[PDB]
This record gives sequence, structure tokens and C-alpha cells, in this order.
Amino acid sequence: SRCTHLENRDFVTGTQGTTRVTLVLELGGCVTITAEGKPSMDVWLDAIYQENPAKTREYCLHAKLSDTKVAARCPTMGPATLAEEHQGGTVCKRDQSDRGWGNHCGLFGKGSIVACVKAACEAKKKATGHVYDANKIVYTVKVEPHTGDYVAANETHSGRKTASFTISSEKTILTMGEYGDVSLLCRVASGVDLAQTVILELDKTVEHLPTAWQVHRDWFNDLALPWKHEGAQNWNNAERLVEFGAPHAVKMDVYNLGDQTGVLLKALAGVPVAHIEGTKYHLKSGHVTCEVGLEKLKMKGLTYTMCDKTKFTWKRAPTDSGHDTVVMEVTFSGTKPCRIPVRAVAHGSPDVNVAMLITPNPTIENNGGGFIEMQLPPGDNIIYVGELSHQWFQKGSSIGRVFQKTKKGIERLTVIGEHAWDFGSAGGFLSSIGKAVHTVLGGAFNSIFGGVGFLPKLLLGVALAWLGLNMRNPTMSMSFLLAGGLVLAMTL
Amino acid sequence: SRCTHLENRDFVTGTQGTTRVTLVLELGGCVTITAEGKPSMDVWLDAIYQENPAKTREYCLHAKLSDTKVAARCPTMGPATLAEEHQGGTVCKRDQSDRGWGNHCGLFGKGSIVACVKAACEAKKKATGHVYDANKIVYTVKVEPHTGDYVAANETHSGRKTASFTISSEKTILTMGEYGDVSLLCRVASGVDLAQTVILELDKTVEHLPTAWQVHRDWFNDLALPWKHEGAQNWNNAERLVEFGAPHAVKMDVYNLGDQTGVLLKALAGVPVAHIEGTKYHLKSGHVTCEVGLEKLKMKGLTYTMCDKTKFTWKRAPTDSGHDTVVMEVTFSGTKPCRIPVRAVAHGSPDVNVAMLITPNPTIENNGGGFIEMQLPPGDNIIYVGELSHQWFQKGSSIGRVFQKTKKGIERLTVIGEHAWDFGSAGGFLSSIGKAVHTVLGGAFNSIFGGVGFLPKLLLGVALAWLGLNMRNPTMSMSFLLAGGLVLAMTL
Amino acid sequence: SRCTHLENRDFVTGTQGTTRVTLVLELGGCVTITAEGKPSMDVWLDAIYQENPAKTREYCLHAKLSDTKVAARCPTMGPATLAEEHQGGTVCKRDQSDRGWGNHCGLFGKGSIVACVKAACEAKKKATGHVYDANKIVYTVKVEPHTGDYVAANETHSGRKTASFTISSEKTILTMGEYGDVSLLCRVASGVDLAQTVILELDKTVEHLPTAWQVHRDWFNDLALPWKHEGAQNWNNAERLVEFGAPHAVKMDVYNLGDQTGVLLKALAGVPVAHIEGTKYHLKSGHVTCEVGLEKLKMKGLTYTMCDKTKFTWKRAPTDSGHDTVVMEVTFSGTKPCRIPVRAVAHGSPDVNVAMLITPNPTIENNGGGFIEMQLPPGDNIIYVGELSHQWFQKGSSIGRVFQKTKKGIERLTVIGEHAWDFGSAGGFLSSIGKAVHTVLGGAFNSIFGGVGFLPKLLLGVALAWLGLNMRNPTMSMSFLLAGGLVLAMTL
Amino acid sequence: TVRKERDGSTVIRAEGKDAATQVRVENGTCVILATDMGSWCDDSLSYECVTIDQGEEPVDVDCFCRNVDGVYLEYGRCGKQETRRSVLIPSHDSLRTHLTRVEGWVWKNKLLALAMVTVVWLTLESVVTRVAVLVVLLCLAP
Amino acid sequence: TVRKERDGSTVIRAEGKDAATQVRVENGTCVILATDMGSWCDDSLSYECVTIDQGEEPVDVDCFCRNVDGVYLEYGRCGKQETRRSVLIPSHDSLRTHLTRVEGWVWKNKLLALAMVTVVWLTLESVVTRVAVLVVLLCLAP
Amino acid sequence: TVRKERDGSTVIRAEGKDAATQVRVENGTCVILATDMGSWCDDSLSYECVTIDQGEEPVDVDCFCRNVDGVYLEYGRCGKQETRRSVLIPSHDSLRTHLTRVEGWVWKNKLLALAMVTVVWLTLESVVTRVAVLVVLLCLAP
Ligand SMILES: *[C@@H]1O[C@H](CO)[C@@H](O)[C@H](O)[C@H]1NC(C)=O
Ligand SMILES: *[C@@H]1O[C@H](CO)[C@@H](O)[C@H](O)[C@H]1NC(C)=O
Ligand SMILES: *[C@@H]1O[C@H](CO)[C@@H](O)[C@H](O)[C@H]1NC(C)=O
Repeated sequence: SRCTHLENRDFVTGTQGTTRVTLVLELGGCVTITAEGKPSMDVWLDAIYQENPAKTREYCLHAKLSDTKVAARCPTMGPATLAEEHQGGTVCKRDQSDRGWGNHCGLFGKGSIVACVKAACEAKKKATGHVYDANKIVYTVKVEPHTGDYVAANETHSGRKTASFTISSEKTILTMGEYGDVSLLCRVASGVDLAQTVILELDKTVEHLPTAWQVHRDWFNDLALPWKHEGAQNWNNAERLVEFGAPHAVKMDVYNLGDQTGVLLKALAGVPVAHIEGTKYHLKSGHVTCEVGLEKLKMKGLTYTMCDKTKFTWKRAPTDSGHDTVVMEVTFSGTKPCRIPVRAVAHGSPDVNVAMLITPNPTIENNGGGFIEMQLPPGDNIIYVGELSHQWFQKGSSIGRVFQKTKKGIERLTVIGEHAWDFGSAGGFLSSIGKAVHTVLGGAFNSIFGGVGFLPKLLLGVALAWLGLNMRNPTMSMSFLLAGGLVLAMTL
Repeated sequence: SRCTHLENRDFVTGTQGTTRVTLVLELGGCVTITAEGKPSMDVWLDAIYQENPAKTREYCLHAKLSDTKVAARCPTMGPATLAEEHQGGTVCKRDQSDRGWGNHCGLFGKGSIVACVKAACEAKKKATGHVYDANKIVYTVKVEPHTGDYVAANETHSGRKTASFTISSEKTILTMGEYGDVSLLCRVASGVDLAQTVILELDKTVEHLPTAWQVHRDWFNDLALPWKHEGAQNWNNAERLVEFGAPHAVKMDVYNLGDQTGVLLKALAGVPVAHIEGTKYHLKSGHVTCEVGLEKLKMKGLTYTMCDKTKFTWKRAPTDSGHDTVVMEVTFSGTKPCRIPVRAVAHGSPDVNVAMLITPNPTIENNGGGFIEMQLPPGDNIIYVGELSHQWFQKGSSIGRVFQKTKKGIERLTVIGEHAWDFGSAGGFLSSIGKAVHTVLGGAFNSIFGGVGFLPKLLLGVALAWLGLNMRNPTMSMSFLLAGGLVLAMTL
Repeated sequence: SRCTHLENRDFVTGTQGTTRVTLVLELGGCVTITAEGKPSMDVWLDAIYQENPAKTREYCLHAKLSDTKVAARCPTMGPATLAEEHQGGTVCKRDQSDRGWGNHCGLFGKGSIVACVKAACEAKKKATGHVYDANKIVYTVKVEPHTGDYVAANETHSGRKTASFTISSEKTILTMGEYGDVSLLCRVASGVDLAQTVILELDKTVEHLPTAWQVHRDWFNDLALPWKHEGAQNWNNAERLVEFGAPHAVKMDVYNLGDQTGVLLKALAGVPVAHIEGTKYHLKSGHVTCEVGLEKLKMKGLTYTMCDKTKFTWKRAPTDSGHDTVVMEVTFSGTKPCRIPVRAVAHGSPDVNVAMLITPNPTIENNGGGFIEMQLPPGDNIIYVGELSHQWFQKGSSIGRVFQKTKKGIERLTVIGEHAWDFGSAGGFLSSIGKAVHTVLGGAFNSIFGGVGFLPKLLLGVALAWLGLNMRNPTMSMSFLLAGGLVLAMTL
Repeated sequence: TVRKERDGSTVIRAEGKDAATQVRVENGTCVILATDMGSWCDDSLSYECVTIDQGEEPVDVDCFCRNVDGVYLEYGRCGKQETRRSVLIPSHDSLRTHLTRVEGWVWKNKLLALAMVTVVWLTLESVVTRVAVLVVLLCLAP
Repeated sequence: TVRKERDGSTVIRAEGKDAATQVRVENGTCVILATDMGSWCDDSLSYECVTIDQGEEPVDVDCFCRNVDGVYLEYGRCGKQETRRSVLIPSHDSLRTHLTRVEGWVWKNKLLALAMVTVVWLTLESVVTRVAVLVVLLCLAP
Repeated sequence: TVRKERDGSTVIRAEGKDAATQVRVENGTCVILATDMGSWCDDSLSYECVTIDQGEEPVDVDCFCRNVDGVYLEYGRCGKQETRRSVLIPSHDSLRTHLTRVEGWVWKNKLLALAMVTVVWLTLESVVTRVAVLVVLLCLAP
């Protein structure tokens, strides 16, 4: 499982008789779906990207002059003109210059002089800019099933499947070989203000690293440099990269300010570098709110028998997985394929099944298997794998687990509630209340009523309501509220 | 007199049996002084000026470069040094030049270059800036004695006299010749802060106009041009009028920004043109508050006999002068000199004199004479000079005259309030209060009290005091205060 | 006598019947040990110095470059290397350099180049430092007797002696000639943070001054210059006086920053030159808390004859010394040797003298003799010497003297704080308390109480104790503390 | 080096080695004077070459010819070792911060926080709702 | 024109007509490519004239002399017609302001205005003269 | 001067007068262009003198030799008229001190000075101990 490595891993449990489960997915985070009687999946957001974003405006730094010219006429003999004065891609300035005996003009006046030059800036020195298109952003969600095969932190499970998600496309169903189909139906978003973020990338270069940034629009839109739009030959306001010298009679020089790559790079020090891969422009924010339909899954390898209980050896001893769960790799030697009889018993009760398996029906296939992940109650206990037996104690302390589940539920409600608010009518209000209650206390209700069942839960709710109906102080009325809450969670 | 042709005229007349009167003199505003049994005099602040004001700072507008040199060295051979670099009054810069293959430098790179030029800007182009000094200002106040001769606005009376008045000088005596002497005790004061205005003067060239201005101190002190204080030849901050061209391999040209008087003229359009002539710099904001003494003057020609009864004719018919007075010119054909007989009566009351001549004891001289100025009560107005009869009807009311005189006196006391009140001690405060009260109530006392005498005025004051002491509400204190003020005015 | 010309003078009087005196010495201060029937010594610290302090580290201000080498290799040949790169005593930097078709290296790009030169600095330019050692310091205190000859403000004294003191050695004995033996057991304390002072001594220069300095250890330990400890051939961190030129293909010059002594001198303006005397290094702040012995001092000339009262004449009139003392000198030219029957009688009390002689039994010797210093009570007094007479009065009051003595005692006890008391044992604490009380109240007891005797002291103590136990206010029992203090002072 | 174009004018084509020389054209003499030339390439500057009378010297020019009309210069600027001014490019849990901000405000607003706490504890009478009131009182400051 | 300084360095004091000439100095000869000369006066430029080998040509130089050492060209820049830019020097309701100034003082001192109003309201108790008191208070902050 | 070291590499010991001349080594020749040489000393800057073919002119090279391989230059630097710089060397009763600071603190808190009395004279009413309390309060402020 690729989720046995990430620092943050949210647990979501499939309640008994449940076929739908909501989710919240964010970058660098995965949620291990687990449901009773069904295989456990892994769901996470691989990466968010856009492809071939639109180009809005490309500044260029190193201006390249060419074919400059001047022209002047004797004083009081009409202004001077130039064939290149009125054409495009030019930067022309007018001025007056002294004159006298050495200029072959009679009177000691001051005539007109004109000087200007083509301005098309140097190639491979442009600073293009792109802006994301909100509706075209593509979100990638990849779902992996649980198999007994151990997976390294940087290895790809063969069964990994991918899925694309945009604003328009909503519902898509995947296939996972023999396990079945997972119905993904997600709604997307993007926290970063796409209107206030323009990606700036200067033309490809080997020495210059990095070659991309994310900058505020109100800054990239007011750079004191020449600027054009893609598909235009001439450059607007090219005069910002040419300095005209003083006139000497007939000639006035047109200088060049050189490239500006140094100044631009200096001005962008300490700014994030946007991830780029070929034609894919990645992002770094946003989250996907989604629901998964487990209805179409089938548990794998259920026809196999059970191997003998004396042919097992540890290859990776039990260790803390960082999320209050255990992981162990066991290698078999007898006939294959078959199931893996694994059980755990609390110290002092050596004849009760206590393990909460995460891997679905751990099995050994023709070639592959033996990775088992489990959750155990607080305190010491013994893990049984056939003949083998290992000692272990859990640090969770139950109450901490319940509190952490409540905190995670509150966080999920805060993150996802911004969009899941229905108040259209009485039905809408009821749906919103039910969704809030579920997203808040589903884990609490499941843990509180573990294996009790529907009829036992209804009986408990009825007893609590009857107790609440008894007359008492106003604070004592909370018994009815608790009974109703339990009934709704045990009946909805 | 000269003051018959001016708008701002004030009849500051001392009380009956008075020997001195306080004056306020504002440039352009005459004053007429009269006193029973004495000749009348006219005074006015002719002009305020300072001569040879101190000069604070000098700017120049045309640099005069000369002896410019240049030196260079190949790369990796140290900097370039010139003797002129460490001298005084030199402008120069250190740069680098692109030495290489064609300049016979073995190693390609940048080499030092220095171009240093002696800078001492031209003559007849300094923009000298003078600063006014309060202490050394000198005022001039003419004194024109009334006679029988009409004077045009342009013509100057032959008997006119002049005097000087500095802040330090306090007492001066003038000689009127035949008319006696006048004692002036003038206190000078400048009504504006002169430290915040500096007169800017280009070097004296009469090619165009103007070549002098008054400018705000800050603006003249924040001019972007070379500036030197008097005495140190080296021009501080001389770089402002020199620019260095781009450096070639071994040659670095040093241009000159050229003349800059034109821009300074273009930047001073609409600024008042400072009015100066010779070595005197005039002003436009000032006033001298003087105390004229009228004790040594003697009326002229008191022994002259009556003129002819029938040999009197009107050179110029009586007309208003816009100053609540009437002008009148006559000729003569009988024996001269002789005193002019003049009188005025009221129709229906042909035995009452209402002629209060402004000119004292009009007389006919062998050369000149016959001018008459006087004021008549509103209503019936008849003139009896010899046998000539003229019909006049002056507008206004005596109440109007009293109100106008009171308003003018209050305004005059407001202008000289700085020196019209002394708070150094108690006796000085009492003296200042008494002087202010006298100034305010002089017109009222003179108009209301005519020929009253000591006994009638004393009886009226006693009656007013008794009225103040009479039984009445506390609001009657105004009557008692008025009685006290009238008594005080009569006493002085 | 000698230190009568000094400013910071103190008087320490030993109680009758006592054979020792505690004392404190500091720079620029004197002391006048005085005891009944014993010669009055003078003690005053002369100078504190160390012999050849251990030099710590040396900065040399002019690196004499020599034997510089260069080598380079163009790209596709690996980084350049040189033999002297890893040799000691050499410094160098590796940098890129340009290449091309012009210098035999076909491929373009930046190569590698190294240029290493030996670093050493010639003599006469080492700014070697120095640091003091706490134990090695030597303190010298000079003790001289009182002879009746006046001594100039700079002339020496034949009879004076000297002694050296350090933390290691404590006790010692002197011999003044015919006067006796003075034993000093001084324990010294270094009064400065010697750990934070160092002498930055420029090497010898005959004409240029100065050479020595004192600088805070942190500054001298932070100078940005090459440094090494004596006995090290290399120059650690020698890159501070070498700047490398630009990389020109293969050449890379290694310039020299030149002499730095000018900058160092410019950076030590207004720093006190450290006194140097031969091989002795002088401190400037410190003190000695010494104990003076007086067991075997003998006064001289007790059984001389008496000069005839008539034959006497003055040489210097009495004058105010400056420490509430009267300095007088006489010269006699008759039969010798003898005694001077000095006496001063308070006005109105011709029989009672109130002059206590600082000079022990003033005497006329073959050489010298005649200088007499006296301390007298305030008021009008007549000084009698044989038949000579003079009229003299003092300033201040006896209360002033008591207050000054108390203040001096407080100051003396304050400066010996580090070694004034100890609580290791009860007896030691009691002894320290007694010593402190004696130090603080000895002058007060001596001035207030003189020659009373054991019986008067016992009677006073008994009477004061009885008064304390008598009726009084509950908080008005300060008489008890006063009696206790008086008894403790008079106990010895 | 000398080409006669089809427009009725002659263009002198110069290399770096040709600086400060005299090249004959048609019937006159052109004396190239510009000195910043280089090996020919795309970057070619071509400016009018002045023509002057017999007795007039040139000023403020670097290409003049005599008794020949309509001459243009042209030379590349590549190969020569290489105003390089550069343009100016300016550079560039949820409630935990709120709780942190509240704690910082309390720490740096000790007086106001103490006053509010004292007011609450002296006029609350709402121990049940005291926490509710204090929460708003403390969180109000922003 | 040619000279000889005391330090052993020649001085080719050129003039307007020497442009594009070939002056002969000592054992060698050399030229003057400068093209902005004029007459001679105080305004005299004097820069080093490079010396180059036979197998070389100048690059961005105005004077170069071969087979001679230490040649300093020197020419006067005056004697011709006028590069120059002028420096920038700056050029040189009776009750309207009072109401605006008072309103500004009140707005920037709303506490002062409130205190002034409350004074008349409570302590002064001068409703009849409250208008006068308020007017005086407003005039107290012109 | 030339000499072949034991390693098989030749070294040229140039002198001050050898500037811009030729030196013949083995069968090839060397060219010296350095203009910073001088008499021999310990200040010897010996660096590689790259050798090139006959088809390319030297670039950015002071010494170059043709028809020879492995030749090093070396020369002294004394006897030559002179670049310097300078490194940065930074430039180098008790009761009254407390009493002065206390007086300053009192004078800078006139309102606090009044409040001190307004509090002591009312709350303390223990002048004998109120003096000590006020002294402690005044000394509390640093
Ligand atoms: C996974 O990574 C390790 C070390 O990074 C490497 O040795 C191993 O080969 C990688 N996995 C595979 C399948 O190569
Ligand atoms: C003064 O002006 C009048 C009229 O303008 C003229 O007739 C007369 O001649 C003038 N007199 C003088 C002295 O200018
Ligand atoms: C110093 O001593 C000498 C003789 O040793 C003496 O002549 C001189 O007067 C002394 N100095 C003073 C200031 O008295």
C-alpha cells in the first residue's frame, strides 16, 4: 500500500450496509478506504496540472537594433523625413541640431535632424507569460487496491489506475481487474486565486536555473520593458530599450541598453519556482471533494483454502507504521496459493479474535502476498500466524484514538462544508443536517456501536429515549437528545 | 498751498491758546496745522529712503570658464591628478573612461580621468542683493508756509523747507526766514518687518528695464545659482553653471550653461519695481509721528493797512476743493502791499461773521498774493471781499462735521498706538491716557467750544459734574464720565 | 613640613598611650602623623608603577609586501592552484577572469586566477600593546621627619627615606637616622579596573611625540589591523592592509594601503599620554590602606640649653598655610644649639598658652632649624618667641573644626570599605566595629576631650549612664547612646 | 568600400581599420573622420556625409567630402569591445492569529484590559454569563 | 603651431583651420581629428594626445601622435557661435477667513468646543448671554 | 635578461628601461608592454606571459611571446615615483548624581508632584512616617 509511507494518512471506515463514502483529498495526502466485506482501496490526488496554458503577454529583455539611419536638412528648409519613420517595428525621435560654415548651410541657424532604427529584440531572450484557465484545469486522482504484495516507497504497483477530473466532467467509473469497479464522482476547486497568479517563464536555457516563477498579476502587468502579444511581428513601446545621444550636426548615435536578464533574476530572488514538466503546468493548491461507490467490488481470492499452521517465518518483524497500526511481512513455504490464517488475542483472553484487519482477507497467491496491516486495541497482546506468535503492545490508549477521530471529523467538515450546504427547502435542510451529523460523528457512532447491529442499536436508542422521557432537571433532558442522535446514526 | 491738491488731508489744529500739537505723518498724506494768532504751516512725509545699504549676498548668471585641463591614466595605474584639483575656485569631477586597444593601453578596462577648470563668472552679470537696515534709514518731511500765492501741483513753493530725521536724532529746529522758526521733535517707526524683504539689483546696465526689485527673503535665499559673500573671491557651489559631457578615451569636454539673466527676468514678471535713484533706495511703508512746536512763529504783515474797496476782482471764482473748504483767488489794481479785507455773513443775519480763514491774515504782496482758503458753516454762505458777492451753499451738517472729526481722530490714534501709549510706570501711563483723551476729544472741544472762555467752560463743567452727582440710576455714570472728560479737556 | 605646600592634606593624631595608627594614602595627598612626645612624621604616596609589563599583542601599521606571484588557467582546465596558497604567512584571493581567442584559450568564458604575496611589516612601525599584572605592581611610600629648616616647593630633603610595598610583601622597617625606627605594614588595593586598561605604545621615534597611551581594553582589542603575539613568525589576518586590483586576464596587481600611523594618531586626539619613566610603567589611580607603627620613635634635642630671649629676628611673617594652620619661620645667629621657647597667649589670658606645636620641640641646629608650624584656636592671639611678637587671628570656629574632622573621618572610612570589617567570627566583627568607631570618632574625642585622664573619663561615663537611666521622654534617650559612644572612645 | 547605389548617391562602407583616412570617390575626396567604427554586422549606422566648399573647414562633423555631391557613410558596430544603463524592476491557525492578536493586545493594553476586567467583576452579577460578556469585551478591540 | 614646455612635453597649440590636418612635431608626425576648434582665448581646452604604434588605429580619440612621447593638444573653444539648458528657478474676504479658521479650530478641537458649550450650559448659566459667551470663546481661537 | 629554471620554464627579469621592447628566447621572441616596471627588489610581480599563435593579436595581455612556450615575466618595483587608502579606526558626589536625577524626575512631573502631596497629606496623615513614604516614592522613579 502506497499509503504506508506518507506522513499524513486519513482513515475512513465503510459502515455496515454502506455503499457510498465521501472523501477529502489534498496534495501530499491519501485516504485508505476500508469497508466491511469489501477490499480496501487507496485514494489520493497525484498532481494538479494544466496543459498548454494560454499566452497573455511576452516581454523581452535584450533588444537587438539594426539598420539605423539619420537625416538632416539646412535650417529653414523644411523638416526632414525618413522612409522608415512611419513603418512598424521602429523607434524614431526628432530633434534639432546646430549648423554653420562647416555644415554647408548659408545662415547660422539650426535645422531639423531625424534619426531612427528598427527594433526587434534578440531571440532566446523573451520572458513569456501564461495564465491558468480555471475551467480547463485537470485534476488527477489515482486509486490503488490492497494486495498482499509489499510496495516500496518509490515503486509503482502494477494495479494502479488513473482518472482525470475537470469542472465539467463529473462521473467516471474505473476497473481494477478482478476486484471490481469504483464509481468516482468528484467536485473540484482551487484555493489559489487564478486571476491573481501569472506564471512567468523565460525562454529555455541550460545555465539559467530556475526558469519559471509565480508572480502577482499587478506586478507582471507593469514591467518597464517592451511588450507585445503572441503572433505579432512588431513590438510596442520598444523605446524603453534605446537611448538617443546628443546630435552632432548630421549624426546622432542610437545606443543600446543591453540585456536585462541579470536585473530580472535579481528582482525575483526568493520566489517560488513553479513545477514544469514538458507541456504540463503544475499547481500547488486545491482539493477534491469526492464520493465513492463501493457497490461494484468483489473480494479477491475467496475460493482458496487455508494452509497448514506450521510453515510461516517472519521476513519483516512487526513495527509501528506511524498511524497507530502494525505492519508485518511473512513469507510462506508450503503449497500455494492459499489464505493466511492470522488472528490476535488480548493478554489474558487467548481465545477471542481481536485483530482489526486492514488488508482484505490476507492471502498468498501463486507468486505474491504476505503483507499484512492490522489495528489492535490499546495494551499488550499476541499476534498469531499459524505456529508463529509475536509480542506487541499498542500505544494508542483508545481515548486518544476517539479524540483524534473527532478532531479529524471536525477538520473534514470544515474543509468540505464550504460547498456541501443544502438549504433549498425542508428536504434540503434535512439533507444538510444529516450530512453534517454524518460527517461529524460517523466514526464516533461506528466505534460507539461496534457490532451491536441494527436491532440492538434501535433497542439501545429506545431505552435511552425512555430514560430521557423521565421527568428531571432541564440538564437531564439530554438523555432524549442522546437517544435521538444514536437512533439517527444507527438508522440513517 | 501744495496741500490743496491732495486727497488725504487732515486739519490737525491745536486747541485755543495752544503751543504744540501731535502729528501723524503717512507718506502721501498731507496735514494742515493752524493756531489762533500764528501763521499756518503744511507738512508731509516727502519720502523714505536709505543710502548705500549693506550688501548681503551675490549671485552671478554667466560663468566664465578658462584654463580647463584634462588628464588620464591606463587601467591599473592609479587615479589621475591635476594641480588645479586642490586649488580654490575650480569645478571638476572624477570619472572613468573605456580605455582599450586604440588608446595604447596594454590592458583592456576602465581608466581614471579628471577634467578640472577654473571658474570665476563674468563681470557686469552679478545679481547683487542688498538688505535694508532699520537703524540707518533717513526720513524727509517738508514744511511749506501758507502765503497769498496759489501753487500748482507741479510747481514748488519758493519758501519751502526740508528736514531730516533718523531714529537716533530727536530734536531739530527749522528756519522759515521771515516767518520765524519751527521746532520738530519726531519719533520714527517702521510699520513692517524689514528683515524679511531684500532688494535684488542686477549690475547697472541701461540696455533695458527694470534692473531692481523687492523680493521675499526666502525666495532670494533659495536661488539655484553660485553664491559668494563679499570679500572671498572664490565662488561657492560653482558647479551649478557647468556640466560635464560623457567621457571619451582621454578627452572630457566641459560645456558652459551660458547666460541666465533671461530666465531670471522671466521669473520676476509682475513683481513691483524697486524705485531708486542715485545712491538712495526709497521705501513705501512707513510713518513718522512728530510733535510740531508753534511758539517761535510770528504772523507777517500785521501793520499793513486796508486795501482798496472797489479794486478787487475774482481771478478764479470760488469752488469746492473736496476737503470741506473753499478756494478763492483775487487780483488787485490799487496801491500795494495791503491786507486783504475778507468777511463772511449769513443771509437773514447780515451782521454776524462766520469766516474762519484757514490762511492767516491774507495780504497782497508786490509779487504774489490774493489766495484765500476758508471753511463756511453749512447753509447760508455769502462772501464779502471789498464789494464782490458770491452765492454758495455747502452740504452736510455740523453734526456730520463733529462725527467725521471724531472718527478721523480715533483712526489717527489707532495708527500711532504703538508710541501713543506708555506702560513703563504709573505717571507715564497717566500721561499717555491724557494725551490719547486729548487727541480723541480735540475736535469735539474745538467745535463745541468757540469763544466760550474760561468762565463759561468752567460753569458748564461744574453743571455737568453736578448732573453726574444728581440722583439717578447707576447707568448715569456715563454723564459723570463725560463731565469729567469735558472738564479735563477744558483744563488742558 | 614638606607637604605643607600640597593641597590635599590630612591630619591624623594618635591618642596618648597608643603605639599604632591606621592610615589611607592616595595620589596627590599627604599625611602628618602626630603623637604626643614623638616626632611628627610625614607620609605621602610618591608614585605607583610596574616593571616591564607583559606585552600581549602587536599591531604593525605598514605591511611591507614582497615576493608576489600570479598564475591562471582558462576554462576546461580546472581551478587554478599555486604553491603558496596553503603556505603560512601568505594571503590571497581567488577570482574569475576573462579569456578568449586572443590569449591562446579557444573556448570563451570565465577562467580562474590566483595571486599570492608574502606579508611582513618592517621595524619601527609596530604598535605593540601592554597589559598590567595585579600582583606585580609596586607601590612606594616615602616617609620623612620634621626638621626646623624651611624646604622649598620643589627642593628635596636629605633625611627623607623611602620604601616599596606590594600585595605579596607587607611588613617593613625604616630608620630615619637619630629619630628612630618607623614600621609600616601596608596592605594595598588596586583602585582601578586594571583588567580594562592597556598601553598602546608606538615604537621608538626620537623627534615625533607622543608615543604612549592608555585605551580601554575593548578598543585596543578591536583595531582593524594585522595582529600577532610576540614570538609568532607569521602575521595572522594580514588581508587588512592589502587590496587586490581587478582581474586582467593573467595579471592581478596587489596594491598596498601604505602607512597607517597617521590615522592611528588622528584617532587618539585628547587621550592622556601614559607617563613612562625608564623601564617603569606608571599608573595614575590607586590607594593604600596602611598601618603606621610608632613603637620605637625618639624625639630629639630634649636636653638642649635655652637661647637668650633677647636675641631673635624674623625671616618670614606668619601666614595662612591653607589647612587651618599657621606657618612661621625664624632665623637666629647667636649661640647654638638651643630651644625656642615658642608660646602664644590668647587675648586677655597672658598666662595661658593655646599653641600646640606640630613641629616636635622646635630647635636651632648648626644647619637649619627655625621653621615652626602651629595650629591655634580661633580668635585674636599674640605669638611670642623669645622677645619677638606678632598679632594674628584665625578664621572659622571650633565647631567648624569638629565638623571637618567628622567629615574627614567619614571619607577615610568610606575609601577603605573593601577592607574595613569582616563577619567571619564574632570576635573579628567586634574588633572591626571597634576600629571603625575609633576611626570615625577619634578626632572628635581628641578635640572635645584633651588630657582629661582615666578618672575624668570614668566619672563622665558613670554620670552619663546615670542620666540615661533617669527620668526623660520615652524617645528622648539619645543621652544613652552618647554616653556609650563617649565611653567607647575614652576606653582606650 | 565604395558602392554606387541606384538612387543617385554613393555610400562609403568603412571598417575599423579605415578610421582617419582619405578615400577617393567619383571625382572628389572623402576623408573619413569618425573613430568609433568596427567590423561590419547588422548593427550599421549610416549618416549623411557633408560636402563643403574649397575654403571652408569642417566643424561639428566627422565625414566631409570636397567637389562631390551626395555621399553617405556606413559602418558596423560589432566586434568592438562592449551606455549600459539598466531599467528599474521592483521586486516582490485561522483563529490562532486572532487568539495571538488578542493576547498581544492584552499584553500591550494592560491598563484597558484591567479596567474592563474590574468593571465586569464589579458590576456583572452574571457569573453564568460573565464568561460570555468577557469574551466579547476582550475580543472587541481590533 | 608647436611649442616646448619646460618639463619636456610638447604642446600643439592648434586653431580652427588645423582641423583634419597633419602637424609635424620632432622626429614624428601626427594629426588632429578634433572638429570643434576655434580661435585662441582664455577658454582653452588642453587634453593629452595619445601615442600609438604603427600597426594600430585610434578608437574614440581626437588626437593621436606616433613616434613621439608626451604631446598635449591645446585649442581655444571661443571665437564661434553657440548644449546649454537654463536652470529652474521658481517664479515669484473680510470675514471669510475668520469663519473658516474658527471652524477649523473647532473641528480640530471638538473637545474644546464641547467644553465651551457645556460651560455656558451648566456653570456660567448665561442663556441670555450664552450667545455672547460662545462668540467670545470662538474668537478665543481665531 | 633570460634564464631557464630547473623545472624547464624560462623567466625574463625585465628592468625599468626594458619597457616596450623585444626579448628573444630560445627561438621565439617576447613582447613587453608593461608600463609599471622598475629596478629589481623583493617587490617582484612574476606572472605568466601567455603565448599565442600567429593568427590572433593579443587581447587584455601585457606580455606575450610567439614561437615559444612556457615563459614567465618578473620585475621589481622600487626606484619608481608613485592609490593609497585608510582603514576605519573609530575615535576614542555619587549622592548628587542620584539627587540630580531625582530632582529632574520631580521637575518633569509637575502633575505627579502635586499628586504626591494630594495623596500623602490625605491617606498617610503620618508626617513622621509620611516623610519617609514620600522619600521612598520619589526614589522609586529612576
Ligand atoms: C528508492 O530510493 C532508494 C534511495 O533513494 C534507491 O536506492 C532505490 O533504488 C529506489 N527504488 C528503486 C526501485 O530503485
Ligand atoms: C505745471 O503744469 C501746468 C499744466 O499741466 C503747466 O501749464 C505748467 O507750465 C507746469 N509748470 C511746471 C513748472 O512744470
Ligand atoms: C626649584 O628648585 C630650584 C633649585 O633646586 C630653585 O632655584 C627654584 O626656585 C625651585 N622652583 C621654585 C618654583 O621655587
